[PDB]
Amino acid sequence: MTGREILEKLERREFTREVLKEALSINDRGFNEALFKLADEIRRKYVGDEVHIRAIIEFSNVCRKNCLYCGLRRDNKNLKRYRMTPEEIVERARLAVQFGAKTIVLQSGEDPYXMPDVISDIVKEIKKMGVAVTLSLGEWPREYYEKWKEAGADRYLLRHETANPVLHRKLRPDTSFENRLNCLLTLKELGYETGAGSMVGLPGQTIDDLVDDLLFLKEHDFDMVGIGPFIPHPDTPLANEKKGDFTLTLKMVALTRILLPDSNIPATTAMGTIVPGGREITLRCGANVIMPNWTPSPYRQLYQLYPGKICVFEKDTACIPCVMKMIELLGRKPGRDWGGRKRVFET
Ligand SMILES: Nc1ncnc2c1ncn2[C@@H]1O[C@H](CSCC[C@H](N)C(=O)O)[C@@H](O)[C@H]1O
Ligand code: SF4
Ligand SMILES: [Cl-]
Ligand SMILES: [Cl-]
Ligand SMILES: [Cl-]
Ligand SMILES: [S]
Repeated sequence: MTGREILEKLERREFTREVLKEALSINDRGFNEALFKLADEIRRKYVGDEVHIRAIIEFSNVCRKNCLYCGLRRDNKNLKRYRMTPEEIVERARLAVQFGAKTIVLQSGEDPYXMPDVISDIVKEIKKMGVAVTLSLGEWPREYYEKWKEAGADRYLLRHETANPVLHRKLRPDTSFENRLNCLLTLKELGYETGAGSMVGLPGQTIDDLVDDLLFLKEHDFDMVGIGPFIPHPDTPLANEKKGDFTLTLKMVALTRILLPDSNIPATTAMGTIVPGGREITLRCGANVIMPNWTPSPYRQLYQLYPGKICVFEKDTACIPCVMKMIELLGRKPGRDWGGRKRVFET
């Protein structure tokens, strides 16, 4: 259909595969700008002008898995590995809460050392501070997820990466889409606010695959959706592949907001890495969350999922203040509470 008719169907919520495919395939500037405006307006209406700050501590870059896209993959010998101590992680979290963070995100490689009991201990200590805790630790047994929920964790981020099971298995050779989905379903059953999401522009990924990602997210009605471009890392098998396209990734964020109007959607660091000011653009095209880096030196520079990451040369405490300034210059407001999903039940 024409751009105008696709927009009209999106506005009427005729979210057919055909409508989504055409939205992603049309490259017209006028169409794209209208799509972004629609997503921005839906964001404003459903989740308001508050931008929720989640302070992320990347506490270990040790990983047992070998994902082909990721700089932390176990086969990468050209990376200094680190582990923050439990005391360092708790005190770093406390500093974030002192700086006004209402959610602490603990993220790592799949590092066996902490699992499950050290994480449980850390979660309990951080929960005493009266903030939300979000974990992003990869795939672990149900029993671990259960222990972490009992310890007080509120949310879990586990991007589905790609909903194409063949592509998923090739890129993530230790595991599968079936396992990734079962993990996400387990997290939901246990009562976590659950986050999924995907990379855009993976080698071999098609527009139809992106449509499938959108339909998968809509199907499962995730609380959070993290989306960013694939960024090749020189010490991985995908070193020589093309980076994901910023505008296409932005369209995926916009469509995610249109499909899941009451969800929490970050403006990811990868978006700010491939285009200067990319996070700010993304916050104006459907996103309502930002995750300032709170990993301390000397470790911040060693958590290299992809190269060139912004935030690496700034001081340990710079990023929360940075995003507060950002929020103000965008004409937005910081989140007032923990920024949990506020469902708007509809038809
Ligand atoms: N090269 C790369 N380019 C863009 N994003 C990447 C990337 N490598 C990894 N990521 C993204 O970073 C996210 C965090 S990975 C860290 C958490 C955990 N090990 C897990 O795998 O879930 C991933 O879900 C993935 O989407
Ligand atoms: S994406 Fe997560 S599980 Fe895969 S190699 Fe990177 S850190 Fe390890
Ligand atoms: Cl979160
Ligand atoms: Cl994310
Ligand atoms: Cl990212
Ligand atoms: S930062």
